[PDB]
Amino acid sequence: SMSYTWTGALITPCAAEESKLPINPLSNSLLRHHNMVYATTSRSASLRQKKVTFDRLQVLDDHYRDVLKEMKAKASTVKAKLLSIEEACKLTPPHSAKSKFGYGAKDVRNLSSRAVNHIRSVWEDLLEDTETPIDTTIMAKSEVFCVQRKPARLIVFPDLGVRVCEKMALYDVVSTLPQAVMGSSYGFQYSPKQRVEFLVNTWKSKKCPMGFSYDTRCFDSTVTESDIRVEESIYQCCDLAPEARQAIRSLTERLYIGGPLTNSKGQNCGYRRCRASGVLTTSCGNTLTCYLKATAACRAAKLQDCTMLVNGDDLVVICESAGTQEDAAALRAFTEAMTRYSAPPGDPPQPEYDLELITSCSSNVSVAHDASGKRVYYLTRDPTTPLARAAWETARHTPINSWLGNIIMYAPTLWARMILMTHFFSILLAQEQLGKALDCQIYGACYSIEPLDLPQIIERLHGLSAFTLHSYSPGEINRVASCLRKLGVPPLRTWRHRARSVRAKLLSQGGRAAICGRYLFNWAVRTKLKLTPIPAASQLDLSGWFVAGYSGGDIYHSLSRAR
Ligand SMILES: Nc1cc(Cn2c(C(=O)O)c(-n3c(=O)[nH]c4cscc4c3=O)c3cc(C(F)(F)F)ccc32)ccn1
Repeated sequence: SMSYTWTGALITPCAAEESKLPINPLSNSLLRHHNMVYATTSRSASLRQKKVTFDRLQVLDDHYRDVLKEMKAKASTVKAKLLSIEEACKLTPPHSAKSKFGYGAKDVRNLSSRAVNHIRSVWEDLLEDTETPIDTTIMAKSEVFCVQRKPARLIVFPDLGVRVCEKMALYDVVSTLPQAVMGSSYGFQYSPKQRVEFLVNTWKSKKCPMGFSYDTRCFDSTVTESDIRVEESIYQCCDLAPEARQAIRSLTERLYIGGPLTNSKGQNCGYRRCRASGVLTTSCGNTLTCYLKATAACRAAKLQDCTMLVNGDDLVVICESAGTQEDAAALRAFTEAMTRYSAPPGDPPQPEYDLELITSCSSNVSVAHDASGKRVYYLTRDPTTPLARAAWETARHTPINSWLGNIIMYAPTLWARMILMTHFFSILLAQEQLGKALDCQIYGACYSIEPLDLPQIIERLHGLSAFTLHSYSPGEINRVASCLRKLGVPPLRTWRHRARSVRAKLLSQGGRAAICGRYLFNWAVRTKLKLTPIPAASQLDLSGWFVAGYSGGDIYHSLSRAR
Protein backbone atom coordinates (compact mmCIF):
# COMPACT_ATOMS: atom_id res chain seq x y z
CA SER A 1 0.00 0.00 0.00
CA MET A 2 1.02 3.67 -0.44
CA SER A 3 2.58 5.28 2.69
CA TYR A 4 0.44 8.38 1.93
CA THR A 5 -2.32 9.54 -0.42
CA TRP A 6 -2.84 13.28 -0.92
CA THR A 7 -6.00 15.30 -1.83
CA GLY A 8 -4.00 18.29 -3.14
CA ALA A 9 -4.73 20.59 -0.14
CA LEU A 10 -1.45 22.17 1.06
CA ILE A 11 0.54 21.60 4.26
CA THR A 12 0.01 25.05 5.73
CA PRO A 13 1.75 27.00 8.58
CA CYS A 14 -0.23 28.24 11.62
CA ALA A 15 1.84 31.50 11.93
CA ALA A 16 4.68 33.48 10.18
CA GLU A 17 7.76 31.34 9.36
CA GLU A 18 11.43 32.39 9.54
CA SER A 19 13.95 30.68 7.25
CA LYS A 20 16.97 33.02 7.58
CA LEU A 21 19.27 33.46 10.56
CA PRO A 22 18.74 37.07 11.83
CA ILE A 23 21.73 39.49 11.83
CA ASN A 24 21.97 39.88 15.64
CA PRO A 25 25.06 40.97 17.73
CA LEU A 26 25.02 38.06 20.21
CA SER A 27 24.60 35.34 17.55
CA ASN A 28 27.18 37.16 15.35
CA SER A 29 29.79 36.86 18.23
CA LEU A 30 29.42 33.08 17.82
CA LEU A 31 28.98 32.65 14.07
CA ARG A 32 29.61 35.31 11.33
CA HIS A 33 28.55 33.45 8.13
CA HIS A 34 24.80 33.95 8.85
CA ASN A 35 23.76 33.20 5.20
CA MET A 36 24.89 29.58 5.68
CA VAL A 37 22.32 29.03 8.45
CA TYR A 38 18.68 28.31 7.54
CA ALA A 39 15.49 26.92 9.07
CA THR A 40 13.12 24.61 7.17
CA THR A 41 9.53 25.90 6.61
CA SER A 42 6.23 24.71 5.06
CA ARG A 43 7.55 26.22 1.71
CA SER A 44 9.56 22.99 1.12
CA ALA A 45 6.79 20.56 2.38
CA SER A 46 5.89 19.40 -1.20
CA LEU A 47 9.48 18.27 -1.76
CA ARG A 48 9.25 16.19 1.47
CA GLN A 49 5.81 14.80 0.44
CA LYS A 50 7.34 13.41 -2.78
CA LYS A 51 10.22 11.68 -0.89
CA VAL A 52 8.00 10.08 1.85
CA THR A 53 5.24 8.87 -0.56
CA PHE A 54 5.85 5.38 -2.02
CA ASP A 55 4.39 1.87 -2.28
CA ARG A 56 5.69 -0.65 0.24
CA LEU A 57 6.39 -4.23 -0.72
CA GLN A 58 7.04 -6.39 2.33
CA VAL A 59 7.88 -10.10 2.30
CA LEU A 60 8.24 -11.91 5.65
CA ASP A 61 10.09 -15.23 6.17
CA ASP A 62 10.83 -17.86 8.86
CA HIS A 63 13.75 -15.83 10.35
CA TYR A 64 11.38 -12.85 10.92
CA ARG A 65 8.73 -15.14 12.55
CA ASP A 66 11.30 -16.89 14.83
CA VAL A 67 12.72 -13.54 16.06
CA LEU A 68 9.18 -12.22 16.69
CA LYS A 69 8.33 -15.26 18.88
CA GLU A 70 11.59 -14.77 20.89
CA MET A 71 10.69 -11.06 21.40
CA LYS A 72 7.09 -11.92 22.44
CA ALA A 73 8.37 -14.52 25.01
CA LYS A 74 10.43 -11.68 26.64
CA ALA A 75 7.49 -9.21 26.48
CA SER A 76 5.36 -11.87 28.31
CA THR A 77 7.32 -11.08 31.60
CA VAL A 78 6.08 -7.47 31.70
CA LYS A 79 3.30 -6.12 33.95
CA ALA A 80 2.21 -2.61 32.94
CA LYS A 81 0.09 -0.16 34.92
CA LEU A 82 -2.64 2.17 33.73
CA LEU A 83 -1.75 5.77 34.65
CA SER A 84 -4.43 7.87 36.40
CA ILE A 85 -5.63 11.09 34.64
CA GLU A 86 -3.57 13.16 37.18
CA GLU A 87 -0.33 11.22 36.39
CA ALA A 88 -0.92 11.56 32.62
CA CYS A 89 -1.71 15.33 32.99
CA LYS A 90 1.61 15.88 34.89
CA LEU A 91 3.51 14.31 31.93
CA THR A 92 2.10 16.92 29.52
CA PRO A 93 4.64 19.64 28.47
CA PRO A 94 3.52 23.18 29.54
CA HIS A 95 3.67 24.33 25.91
CA SER A 96 2.15 21.21 24.25
CA ALA A 97 -0.19 22.08 21.33
CA LYS A 98 -3.67 23.18 22.57
CA SER A 99 -6.74 21.05 21.95
CA LYS A 100 -9.25 22.07 19.28
CA PHE A 101 -11.91 21.52 22.05
CA GLY A 102 -11.36 24.75 24.02
CA TYR A 103 -8.52 23.96 26.45
CA GLY A 104 -4.71 23.96 26.37
CA ALA A 105 -1.68 22.37 28.06
CA LYS A 106 -1.82 24.74 31.08
CA ASP A 107 -5.50 23.60 31.69
CA VAL A 108 -4.38 19.93 31.42
CA ARG A 109 -1.49 20.45 33.95
CA ASN A 110 -3.85 22.35 36.34
CA LEU A 111 -6.51 19.57 35.99
CA SER A 112 -9.08 22.23 34.94
CA SER A 113 -12.67 20.87 34.85
CA ARG A 114 -12.97 21.36 31.06
CA ALA A 115 -9.63 19.53 30.35
CA VAL A 116 -10.49 16.60 32.74
CA ASN A 117 -14.07 16.29 31.36
CA HIS A 118 -12.79 16.16 27.75
CA ILE A 119 -9.99 13.64 28.58
CA ARG A 120 -12.57 11.37 30.39
CA SER A 121 -14.85 11.50 27.34
CA VAL A 122 -11.94 10.75 24.88
CA TRP A 123 -10.96 7.80 27.18
CA GLU A 124 -14.55 6.41 27.23
CA ASP A 125 -14.68 6.77 23.39
CA LEU A 126 -11.48 4.64 23.03
CA LEU A 127 -13.11 1.98 25.23
CA GLU A 128 -16.39 1.98 23.28
CA ASP A 129 -15.35 2.68 19.69
CA THR A 130 -12.87 0.34 18.01
CA GLU A 131 -13.16 1.61 14.43
CA THR A 132 -13.58 5.37 13.78
CA PRO A 133 -10.30 6.78 12.38
CA ILE A 134 -8.89 9.42 14.71
CA ASP A 135 -8.09 12.75 13.14
CA THR A 136 -4.46 13.96 12.95
CA THR A 137 -2.88 17.32 12.11
CA ILE A 138 0.01 17.36 9.62
CA MET A 139 2.60 20.22 9.98
CA ALA A 140 6.04 21.03 8.50
CA LYS A 141 8.74 20.92 11.23
CA SER A 142 10.97 23.99 11.63
CA GLU A 143 14.56 22.68 12.07
CA VAL A 144 17.86 24.59 11.69
CA PHE A 145 20.77 23.40 9.50
CA CYS A 146 23.93 24.65 7.75
CA VAL A 147 23.93 24.76 3.90
CA GLN A 148 25.45 21.77 1.91
CA ARG A 149 18.92 22.64 1.39
CA LYS A 150 17.00 19.89 3.20
CA PRO A 151 13.18 20.06 2.84
CA ALA A 152 11.11 20.36 6.05
CA ARG A 153 10.33 17.13 7.90
CA LEU A 154 6.60 16.33 8.40
CA ILE A 155 5.04 15.89 11.85
CA VAL A 156 1.65 14.07 12.30
CA PHE A 157 -0.10 14.19 15.72
CA PRO A 158 -3.61 13.68 17.20
CA ASP A 159 -5.48 16.19 19.47
CA LEU A 160 -4.20 16.93 23.03
CA GLY A 161 -7.07 14.92 24.63
CA VAL A 162 -6.00 11.81 22.64
CA ARG A 163 -2.30 12.40 23.67
CA VAL A 164 -3.21 12.37 27.41
CA CYS A 165 -5.18 9.07 26.84
CA GLU A 166 -2.18 7.52 25.03
CA LYS A 167 -0.11 8.18 28.25
CA MET A 168 -2.77 6.58 30.49
CA ALA A 169 -2.83 3.38 28.39
CA LEU A 170 0.79 3.16 27.16
CA TYR A 171 3.24 5.33 29.17
CA ASP A 172 4.21 2.41 31.41
CA VAL A 173 4.40 -0.02 28.42
CA VAL A 174 6.68 2.21 26.28
CA SER A 175 8.87 2.94 29.30
CA THR A 176 9.42 -0.67 30.46
CA LEU A 177 8.72 -3.12 27.60
CA PRO A 178 11.65 -2.18 25.22
CA GLN A 179 14.42 -3.08 27.77
CA ALA A 180 12.56 -6.28 28.76
CA VAL A 181 12.48 -7.35 25.07
CA MET A 182 15.83 -6.10 23.71
CA GLY A 183 17.97 -6.18 26.90
CA SER A 184 21.43 -4.58 26.49
CA SER A 185 20.59 -3.71 22.81
CA TYR A 186 18.03 -1.02 23.84
CA GLY A 187 20.02 2.23 23.50
CA PHE A 188 17.78 4.57 25.53
CA GLN A 189 18.66 2.85 28.84
CA TYR A 190 22.17 4.41 28.68
CA SER A 191 23.60 7.74 29.71
CA PRO A 192 26.33 8.93 27.20
CA LYS A 193 29.08 7.41 29.45
CA GLN A 194 27.18 4.05 29.58
CA ARG A 195 26.64 4.18 25.78
CA VAL A 196 30.39 4.58 25.11
CA GLU A 197 31.14 1.80 27.67
CA PHE A 198 28.64 -0.58 25.93
CA LEU A 199 30.13 0.14 22.43
CA VAL A 200 33.77 -0.23 23.64
CA ASN A 201 33.00 -3.43 25.66
CA THR A 202 30.99 -4.95 22.74
CA TRP A 203 33.79 -4.09 20.23
CA LYS A 204 36.51 -5.59 22.48
CA SER A 205 34.35 -8.71 23.31
CA LYS A 206 34.70 -9.98 19.69
CA LYS A 207 37.73 -12.12 18.61
CA CYS A 208 37.93 -10.11 15.31
CA PRO A 209 35.27 -7.29 15.37
CA MET A 210 33.39 -5.85 12.38
CA GLY A 211 30.75 -3.14 12.70
CA PHE A 212 28.36 -1.08 10.60
CA SER A 213 25.62 1.49 10.94
CA TYR A 214 22.47 0.83 8.89
CA ASP A 215 20.56 3.88 7.68
CA THR A 216 16.97 3.21 6.55
CA ARG A 217 15.69 5.87 4.13
CA CYS A 218 12.49 7.67 5.44
CA PHE A 219 12.00 5.01 8.18
CA ASP A 220 8.49 6.15 9.29
CA SER A 221 7.24 5.74 5.68
CA THR A 222 8.71 2.16 5.43
CA VAL A 223 6.66 1.03 8.50
CA THR A 224 3.68 -1.04 7.22
CA GLU A 225 0.23 -1.68 8.71
CA SER A 226 1.51 -5.27 9.36
CA ASP A 227 4.56 -3.88 11.29
CA ILE A 228 2.17 -1.74 13.43
CA ARG A 229 -0.09 -4.77 14.16
CA VAL A 230 3.02 -6.86 15.00
CA GLU A 231 4.11 -4.12 17.42
CA GLU A 232 0.65 -4.26 19.07
CA SER A 233 0.98 -8.12 19.33
CA ILE A 234 4.13 -7.51 21.43
CA TYR A 235 2.34 -4.92 23.68
CA GLN A 236 -0.54 -7.43 24.11
CA CYS A 237 1.88 -9.93 25.81
CA CYS A 238 2.04 -7.58 28.84
CA ASP A 239 -0.21 -8.10 31.85
CA LEU A 240 -2.65 -5.18 31.31
CA ALA A 241 -5.73 -3.75 33.00
CA PRO A 242 -8.81 -4.57 30.78
CA GLU A 243 -9.32 -0.82 29.94
CA ALA A 244 -5.63 -0.56 28.88
CA ARG A 245 -5.97 -3.67 26.64
CA GLN A 246 -9.06 -2.14 24.98
CA ALA A 247 -7.48 1.34 24.66
CA ILE A 248 -4.29 -0.16 23.04
CA ARG A 249 -6.47 -2.23 20.63
CA SER A 250 -8.57 0.90 19.74
CA LEU A 251 -5.49 3.20 19.46
CA THR A 252 -3.80 0.65 17.11
CA GLU A 253 -6.79 0.40 14.70
CA ARG A 254 -7.94 4.04 14.87
CA LEU A 255 -4.61 5.87 15.06
CA TYR A 256 -1.32 3.93 14.91
CA ILE A 257 -1.95 1.98 11.63
CA GLY A 258 -3.06 5.11 9.77
CA GLY A 259 -5.74 7.71 9.37
CA PRO A 260 -6.90 11.00 7.86
CA LEU A 261 -4.59 14.00 7.66
CA THR A 262 -5.86 17.53 8.29
CA ASN A 263 -3.81 20.73 7.73
CA SER A 264 -3.62 23.75 10.18
CA LYS A 265 -6.58 25.39 8.27
CA GLY A 266 -8.83 22.35 8.99
CA GLN A 267 -8.73 21.05 5.39
CA ASN A 268 -8.64 17.31 4.53
CA CYS A 269 -5.02 16.78 3.35
CA GLY A 270 -4.79 13.08 2.72
CA TYR A 271 -4.45 9.68 4.33
CA ARG A 272 -1.53 8.00 6.16
CA ARG A 273 -0.82 4.18 6.03
CA CYS A 274 2.50 4.32 7.91
CA ARG A 275 4.01 5.41 11.27
CA ALA A 276 2.85 8.83 12.64
CA SER A 277 5.90 10.76 13.95
CA GLY A 278 3.94 12.48 16.73
CA VAL A 279 2.40 9.67 18.82
CA LEU A 280 3.53 8.13 22.13
CA THR A 281 4.49 4.77 20.54
CA THR A 282 6.71 6.23 17.73
CA SER A 283 10.08 5.68 19.51
CA CYS A 284 9.17 2.33 21.13
CA GLY A 285 7.54 1.00 17.94
CA ASN A 286 10.40 2.13 15.66
CA THR A 287 12.96 0.61 18.08
CA LEU A 288 11.10 -2.75 18.23
CA THR A 289 10.53 -2.83 14.41
CA CYS A 290 14.15 -1.90 13.61
CA TYR A 291 15.48 -4.51 16.12
CA LEU A 292 13.13 -7.25 14.81
CA LYS A 293 14.02 -6.60 11.12
CA ALA A 294 17.79 -6.31 11.79
CA THR A 295 17.93 -9.41 14.06
CA ALA A 296 16.08 -11.53 11.44
CA ALA A 297 18.24 -10.01 8.58
CA CYS A 298 21.46 -10.89 10.54
CA ARG A 299 20.34 -14.61 10.57
CA ALA A 300 19.35 -14.52 6.82
CA ALA A 301 22.80 -12.95 6.01
CA LYS A 302 24.68 -15.46 8.28
CA LEU A 303 26.46 -12.64 10.16
CA GLN A 304 28.19 -14.19 13.18
CA ASP A 305 27.55 -13.07 16.83
CA CYS A 306 25.53 -9.89 15.95
CA THR A 307 25.19 -7.40 18.82
CA MET A 308 22.81 -4.56 18.02
CA LEU A 309 22.50 -1.14 19.57
CA VAL A 310 19.13 0.37 18.56
CA ASN A 311 17.57 3.81 19.24
CA GLY A 312 14.38 4.28 17.17
CA ASP A 313 15.46 4.01 13.52
CA ASP A 314 19.18 4.36 14.37
CA LEU A 315 20.94 1.03 14.12
CA VAL A 316 24.54 -0.09 14.77
CA VAL A 317 25.61 -3.74 14.43
CA ILE A 318 28.83 -5.20 15.93
CA CYS A 319 29.70 -8.74 14.94
CA GLU A 320 32.38 -11.44 14.53
CA SER A 321 34.30 -10.98 11.21
CA ALA A 322 34.61 -13.92 8.72
CA GLY A 323 37.19 -12.05 6.57
CA THR A 324 36.82 -8.91 4.39
CA GLN A 325 35.35 -10.58 1.25
CA GLU A 326 32.93 -12.78 3.31
CA ASP A 327 31.84 -9.72 5.44
CA ALA A 328 31.29 -7.63 2.26
CA ALA A 329 28.96 -10.33 0.75
CA ALA A 330 27.26 -10.97 4.16
CA LEU A 331 26.53 -7.21 4.47
CA ARG A 332 24.97 -7.19 0.94
CA ALA A 333 22.78 -10.21 2.01
CA PHE A 334 21.81 -8.26 5.23
CA THR A 335 20.74 -5.29 3.04
CA GLU A 336 18.73 -7.54 0.67
CA ALA A 337 16.88 -9.11 3.69
CA MET A 338 16.19 -5.64 5.25
CA THR A 339 14.83 -4.51 1.83
CA ARG A 340 12.46 -7.56 1.68
CA TYR A 341 11.33 -6.58 5.22
CA SER A 342 10.51 -3.01 3.95
CA ALA A 343 13.61 -1.31 5.45
CA PRO A 344 15.72 -0.38 2.34
CA PRO A 345 18.96 1.57 2.92
CA GLY A 346 19.57 5.26 2.30
CA ASP A 347 23.37 5.07 2.08
CA PRO A 348 24.53 1.43 1.38
CA PRO A 349 26.22 0.11 4.59
CA GLN A 350 30.02 -0.16 4.80
CA PRO A 351 31.93 -2.74 6.94
CA GLU A 352 34.20 -1.07 9.50
CA TYR A 353 37.21 -2.57 11.28
CA ASP A 354 37.89 0.42 13.59
CA LEU A 355 35.24 1.41 16.22
CA GLU A 356 36.09 5.17 15.80
CA LEU A 357 35.05 4.95 12.11
CA ILE A 358 31.41 4.02 12.93
CA THR A 359 28.82 6.84 13.06
CA SER A 360 25.73 5.92 15.17
CA CYS A 361 23.14 8.45 16.52
CA SER A 362 25.21 11.00 14.45
CA SER A 363 28.14 10.34 16.85
CA ASN A 364 31.52 8.53 16.89
CA VAL A 365 33.75 7.27 19.69
CA SER A 366 36.94 9.33 20.17
CA VAL A 367 39.78 9.27 22.74
CA ALA A 368 41.30 11.93 24.99
CA HIS A 369 43.35 11.78 28.23
CA ASP A 370 42.29 12.65 31.80
CA ALA A 371 44.39 14.55 34.49
CA SER A 372 46.48 11.38 35.26
CA GLY A 373 47.16 10.87 31.51
CA LYS A 374 44.77 7.84 31.37
CA ARG A 375 42.91 7.17 28.04
CA VAL A 376 39.20 8.13 28.21
CA TYR A 377 36.69 7.16 25.46
CA TYR A 378 33.83 9.59 24.82
CA LEU A 379 31.18 10.34 22.18
CA THR A 380 31.53 13.35 19.87
CA ARG A 381 30.07 14.50 16.53
CA ASP A 382 30.69 17.06 13.79
CA PRO A 383 29.80 20.39 15.51
CA THR A 384 28.24 22.03 12.40
CA THR A 385 24.53 21.43 13.24
CA PRO A 386 24.92 22.11 17.04
CA LEU A 387 26.73 25.47 16.32
CA ALA A 388 24.21 26.55 13.63
CA ARG A 389 21.34 25.74 16.10
CA ALA A 390 23.09 27.49 19.02
CA ALA A 391 23.46 30.60 16.77
CA TRP A 392 19.69 30.52 15.93
CA GLU A 393 18.76 30.08 19.63
CA THR A 394 20.97 33.05 20.57
CA ALA A 395 19.15 35.35 18.00
CA ARG A 396 15.58 34.05 18.68
CA HIS A 397 13.94 32.69 21.82
CA THR A 398 12.94 29.09 20.95
CA PRO A 399 10.82 26.78 23.20
CA ILE A 400 13.47 23.99 23.25
CA ASN A 401 17.17 24.91 23.64
CA SER A 402 19.33 22.44 21.73
CA TRP A 403 22.51 24.25 23.00
CA LEU A 404 21.62 23.17 26.56
CA GLY A 405 20.89 19.60 25.49
CA ASN A 406 24.21 19.58 23.53
CA ILE A 407 26.16 20.78 26.59
CA ILE A 408 24.55 17.99 28.67
CA MET A 409 25.05 15.09 26.19
CA TYR A 410 28.35 16.24 24.69
CA ALA A 411 29.94 17.81 27.85
CA PRO A 412 33.39 16.04 27.41
CA THR A 413 33.84 17.33 23.81
CA LEU A 414 36.32 20.09 22.91
CA TRP A 415 33.52 22.05 21.05
CA ALA A 416 30.89 21.86 23.88
CA ARG A 417 33.44 22.98 26.56
CA MET A 418 35.35 25.68 24.66
CA ILE A 419 32.54 27.12 22.57
CA LEU A 420 29.04 26.32 23.84
CA MET A 421 29.78 26.61 27.60
CA THR A 422 31.85 29.80 27.01
CA HIS A 423 29.25 31.47 24.74
CA PHE A 424 26.12 30.74 26.82
CA PHE A 425 27.67 31.33 30.27
CA SER A 426 28.97 34.72 29.06
CA ILE A 427 25.54 35.79 27.76
CA LEU A 428 23.62 34.41 30.74
CA LEU A 429 25.96 35.97 33.31
CA ALA A 430 25.62 39.39 31.55
CA GLN A 431 21.77 38.99 31.64
CA GLU A 432 21.68 37.69 35.32
CA GLN A 433 19.88 34.53 33.97
CA LEU A 434 22.27 31.74 35.15
CA GLY A 435 19.62 30.67 37.69
CA LYS A 436 16.68 30.75 35.20
CA ALA A 437 15.30 27.26 34.25
CA LEU A 438 15.34 26.58 30.50
CA ASP A 439 13.77 23.74 28.54
CA CYS A 440 15.82 21.09 26.73
CA GLN A 441 15.28 17.52 25.56
CA ILE A 442 16.94 14.24 26.50
CA TYR A 443 15.92 11.18 24.44
CA GLY A 444 12.84 13.11 23.24
CA ALA A 445 11.57 13.98 26.76
CA CYS A 446 11.44 17.65 27.85
CA TYR A 447 13.29 18.86 31.03
CA SER A 448 13.43 22.25 32.77
CA ILE A 449 17.09 22.80 33.77
CA GLU A 450 18.97 25.73 35.35
CA PRO A 451 22.44 26.33 33.76
CA LEU A 452 23.84 26.68 37.37
CA ASP A 453 23.05 22.97 37.96
CA LEU A 454 25.22 21.85 34.96
CA PRO A 455 28.40 20.80 36.97
CA GLN A 456 26.54 18.14 39.02
CA ILE A 457 24.48 16.91 36.01
CA ILE A 458 27.70 16.61 33.93
CA GLU A 459 29.49 14.77 36.77
CA ARG A 460 26.64 12.17 36.92
CA LEU A 461 26.34 11.64 33.12
CA HIS A 462 30.06 11.66 32.26
CA GLY A 463 32.16 11.51 35.47
CA LEU A 464 34.71 14.11 36.76
CA SER A 465 36.94 13.35 33.72
CA ALA A 466 34.53 15.50 31.62
CA PHE A 467 36.17 18.50 33.42
CA THR A 468 39.80 17.26 32.96
CA LEU A 469 40.07 15.93 29.34
CA HIS A 470 43.09 17.17 27.34
CA SER A 471 45.23 15.85 24.40
CA TYR A 472 42.18 15.41 22.17
CA SER A 473 42.84 13.39 18.98
CA PRO A 474 44.36 15.37 16.02
CA GLY A 475 41.40 14.18 13.89
CA GLU A 476 38.87 15.60 16.38
CA ILE A 477 40.79 18.94 16.69
CA ASN A 478 41.00 19.27 12.88
CA ARG A 479 37.26 18.55 12.44
CA VAL A 480 36.38 21.29 14.98
CA ALA A 481 38.90 23.84 13.57
CA SER A 482 37.69 23.24 9.97
CA CYS A 483 33.98 23.58 10.98
CA LEU A 484 34.84 26.97 12.65
CA ARG A 485 36.48 28.34 9.48
CA LYS A 486 33.56 27.07 7.37
CA LEU A 487 30.93 28.76 9.61
CA GLY A 488 32.94 31.89 10.43
CA VAL A 489 33.14 30.95 14.13
CA PRO A 490 36.05 32.74 15.98
CA PRO A 491 39.07 30.41 16.50
CA LEU A 492 39.67 28.39 19.71
CA ARG A 493 42.32 30.92 20.98
CA THR A 494 39.45 33.53 21.07
CA TRP A 495 37.17 31.04 22.99
CA ARG A 496 39.99 30.40 25.53
CA HIS A 497 40.29 34.25 26.06
CA ARG A 498 36.48 34.61 26.50
CA ALA A 499 36.40 31.59 28.85
CA ARG A 500 39.09 33.09 31.16
CA SER A 501 36.95 36.24 31.41
CA VAL A 502 33.60 34.52 32.21
CA ARG A 503 35.40 32.09 34.60
CA ALA A 504 36.80 35.04 36.66
CA LYS A 505 33.30 36.62 36.86
CA LEU A 506 31.74 33.24 37.86
CA LEU A 507 34.33 32.77 40.64
CA SER A 508 33.75 36.34 41.96
CA GLN A 509 29.98 35.62 42.45
CA GLY A 510 30.61 32.69 44.85
CA GLY A 511 28.01 29.95 45.44
CA ARG A 512 26.75 27.91 42.44
CA ALA A 513 28.28 30.35 39.88
CA ALA A 514 31.75 29.75 41.46
CA ILE A 515 31.20 25.94 41.16
CA CYS A 516 30.49 26.57 37.44
CA GLY A 517 33.68 28.67 37.22
CA ARG A 518 35.78 26.01 38.98
CA TYR A 519 34.55 22.83 37.18
CA LEU A 520 33.35 23.97 33.74
CA PHE A 521 36.29 26.30 33.00
CA ASN A 522 39.32 24.54 34.62
CA TRP A 523 40.55 23.79 31.04
CA ALA A 524 41.03 27.55 30.40
CA VAL A 525 43.81 28.07 33.02
CA ARG A 526 47.29 26.67 33.81
CA THR A 527 46.68 27.17 37.57
CA LYS A 528 44.14 24.30 37.94
CA LEU A 529 41.73 24.28 40.88
CA LYS A 530 41.32 20.94 42.70
CA LEU A 531 38.22 19.04 41.42
CA THR A 532 36.47 16.79 43.94
CA PRO A 533 33.01 15.04 43.66
CA ILE A 534 30.29 17.71 43.86
CA PRO A 535 28.00 17.06 46.93
CA ALA A 536 24.79 17.92 44.92
CA ALA A 537 25.70 15.18 42.33
CA SER A 538 24.83 12.22 44.67
CA GLN A 539 21.52 13.93 45.68
CA LEU A 540 20.46 14.38 41.98
CA ASP A 541 17.29 12.44 41.09
CA LEU A 542 17.97 11.32 37.50
CA SER A 543 15.20 8.69 37.48
CA GLY A 544 13.47 8.83 34.09
CA TRP A 545 16.49 10.36 32.31
CA PHE A 546 17.89 7.24 30.65
CA VAL A 547 15.01 4.74 30.72
CA ALA A 548 13.32 5.05 27.33
CA GLY A 549 12.99 7.15 24.14
CA TYR A 550 10.02 9.51 23.78
CA SER A 551 10.63 11.43 20.53
CA GLY A 552 7.29 12.79 19.27
CA GLY A 553 5.63 11.36 22.41
CA ASP A 554 4.78 14.78 23.96
CA ILE A 555 6.54 13.86 27.28
CA TYR A 556 7.59 16.27 30.09
CA HIS A 557 9.81 14.79 32.82
CA SER A 558 10.41 17.66 35.27
CA LEU A 559 8.57 17.84 38.67
CA SER A 560 4.95 19.07 38.92
CA ARG A 561 4.17 21.90 41.38
CA ALA A 562 1.62 20.84 44.09
CA ARG A 563 -1.95 22.27 44.30
N1 LIG B 1 20.03 10.90 16.06
C1 LIG B 1 19.46 10.00 16.95
C2 LIG B 1 19.76 10.11 18.31
C3 LIG B 1 19.18 9.19 19.21
C4 LIG B 1 19.42 9.15 20.69
N2 LIG B 1 20.16 10.29 21.17
C5 LIG B 1 19.59 11.53 21.37
C6 LIG B 1 18.18 11.80 21.11
O1 LIG B 1 17.90 13.09 20.84
O2 LIG B 1 17.26 11.01 21.25
C7 LIG B 1 20.62 12.34 21.85
N3 LIG B 1 20.45 13.69 22.17
C8 LIG B 1 19.56 13.97 23.25
O3 LIG B 1 19.06 13.09 23.97
N4 LIG B 1 19.30 15.31 23.48
C9 LIG B 1 19.84 16.31 22.67
C10 LIG B 1 19.61 17.66 22.79
S1 LIG B 1 20.47 18.55 21.59
C11 LIG B 1 21.14 17.10 20.94
C12 LIG B 1 20.72 15.98 21.61
C13 LIG B 1 21.09 14.60 21.32
O4 LIG B 1 21.84 14.30 20.40
C14 LIG B 1 21.81 11.57 21.92
C15 LIG B 1 23.14 11.83 22.32
C16 LIG B 1 24.08 10.78 22.28
C17 LIG B 1 25.50 10.97 22.70
F1 LIG B 1 26.36 10.75 21.68
F2 LIG B 1 25.80 12.20 23.15
F3 LIG B 1 25.84 10.10 23.68
C18 LIG B 1 23.71 9.50 21.84
C19 LIG B 1 22.41 9.22 21.43
C20 LIG B 1 21.48 10.27 21.49
C21 LIG B 1 18.36 8.19 18.70
C22 LIG B 1 18.10 8.16 17.35
N5 LIG B 1 18.63 9.04 16.46
